[PDB]
Amino acid sequence: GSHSMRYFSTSVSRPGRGEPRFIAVGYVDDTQFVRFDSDAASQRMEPRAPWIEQEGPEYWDEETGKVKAHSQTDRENLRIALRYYNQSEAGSHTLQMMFGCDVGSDGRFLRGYHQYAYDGKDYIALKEDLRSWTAADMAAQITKRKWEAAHVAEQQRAYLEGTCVDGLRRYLENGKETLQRTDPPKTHMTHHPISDHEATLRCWALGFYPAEITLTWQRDGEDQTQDTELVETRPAGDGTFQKWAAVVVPSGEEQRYTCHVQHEGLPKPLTLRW
Amino acid sequence: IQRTPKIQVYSRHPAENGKSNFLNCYVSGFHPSDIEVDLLKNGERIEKVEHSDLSFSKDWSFYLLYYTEFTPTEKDEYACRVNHVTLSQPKIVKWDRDM
Amino acid sequence: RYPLTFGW
Repeated sequence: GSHSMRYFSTSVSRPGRGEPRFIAVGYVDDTQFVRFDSDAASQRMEPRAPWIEQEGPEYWDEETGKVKAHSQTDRENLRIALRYYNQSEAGSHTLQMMFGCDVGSDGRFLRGYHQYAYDGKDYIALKEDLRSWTAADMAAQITKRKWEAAHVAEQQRAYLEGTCVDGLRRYLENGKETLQRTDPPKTHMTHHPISDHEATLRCWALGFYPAEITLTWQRDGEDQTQDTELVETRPAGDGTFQKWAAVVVPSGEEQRYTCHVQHEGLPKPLTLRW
Repeated sequence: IQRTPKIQVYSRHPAENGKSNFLNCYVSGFHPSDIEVDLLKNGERIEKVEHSDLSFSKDWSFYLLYYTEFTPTEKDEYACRVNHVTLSQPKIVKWDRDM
Repeated sequence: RYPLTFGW
């Protein structure tokens, strides 16, 4: 199907407890494949998927180089941010970055992304057309003038549309057996009486990949988003995901309810009846 | 810019007494990133418990997976204990086979 | 392929 590569980075300042903590991870779809912890001893980009382990020393040295530079740039960025906003240097702040590209079923470029956050809120982002920046406040406006003057986009765009997609294609192939599989959800239904007049029906989805899924209850065929508890999709820790949807039902009316599941692993959407 | 973590505590496979499994605590949708997570076995916190590398979703909220190898029984009760700035007091969630 | 980053 469609595929994506993402790098997520977090920098957290520790005023008085030394230099900021810096963590970065890389993903392809939902599968993590790299990591860097500025607090770890190795002090290198470390593999987190068997398939990436193939990469030669040249890979780990260049990648390490880039992510290390980033941690230093982020370190300074937190300092600058304090200046821009005139914040106290006793406070702890967070600086996040998302980078990546999407491609389609044949590995053609789809979309590119390069955006930051400060303290959990949008700071600055590259626009969809990858030619201009969106800045969220006046501070971000300073960074935007500088990046336009510097012509940073020209570089990022060519990278996203060129190096990022080649990289993704390459990763997808080397990890074909893993990355290009789609495990469908094993499903089932549970019943939990709560009162003398009420019971709960829980609709389960297990062992599916990728994470993208839709679980929806119905009553006589009528959608129902009001009376339904839905949990967030959660990893099983083995590469698959889990989720469930639940409704309370009058005792004796379990049969009017149907559960619907949608996942790319399914040739046809599923309808389950108690 | 302050978000309460959603907490889930569950088994990797459906529970089976005397069969080794994995106990997960999934914490997500929180900000900032500082967080303390313990897995509990009858009130006592389990020692060799690991967690995933710190990450975040489209909205910038962080998520982490804590887990450990364990063997379920009919007697043993397990829970997750979680603290975060947005929590008055460490939150404890008992594990439910049914959830 | 980890990106290049720039100063704020």
